[PDB]
Amino acid sequence: NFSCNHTMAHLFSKLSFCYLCFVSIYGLTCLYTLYWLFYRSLREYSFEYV
Amino acid sequence: KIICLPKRVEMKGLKTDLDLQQYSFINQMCYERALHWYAKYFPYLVLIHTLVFMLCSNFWFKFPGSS
Amino acid sequence: KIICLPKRVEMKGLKTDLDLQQYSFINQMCYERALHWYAKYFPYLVLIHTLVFMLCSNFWFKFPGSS
Repeated sequence: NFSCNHTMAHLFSKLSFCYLCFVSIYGLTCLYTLYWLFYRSLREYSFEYV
Repeated sequence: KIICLPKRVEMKGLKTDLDLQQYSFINQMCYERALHWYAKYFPYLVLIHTLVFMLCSNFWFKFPGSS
Repeated sequence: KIICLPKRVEMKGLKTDLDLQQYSFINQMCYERALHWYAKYFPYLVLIHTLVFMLCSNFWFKFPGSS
């Protein structure tokens, strides 16, 4: 039986938490683009202003 | 680095009468055994995911046919 | 680096009959436990705050729409 510990763990955990946040924002970004990809039907564009 | 000690045993000293070589052996053994695989691979895991994201972002222009 | 010793005990030497491995283990343990989290994160804390200040200063010109 052995009790052991490695140094980075707590720090890593904290780091990992923050890292997850970044990924979350990343995903949110894609969603908006995806909605912008799937709400405007960018296949046909009419100027109607020029 | 993993530091390991035996678990089960006025408070005096608690020498384990074990040499440095045994300590290093135990550190390696328990590091391979007890430590979680993801806990050890997290840096490489994140690096690989970021590299794949960068590659799939840049392949839009790196593909000559549409480039 | 944290140096740790047991607290409670002609003055002679006070050998603790503990090996180097135990000393390193105790240093790691008390460093994780006793040392204040902000005391340890202060360099990264200052780095992050300065980076955020720089980013919010530079985004004025880094946003192409107004750039």
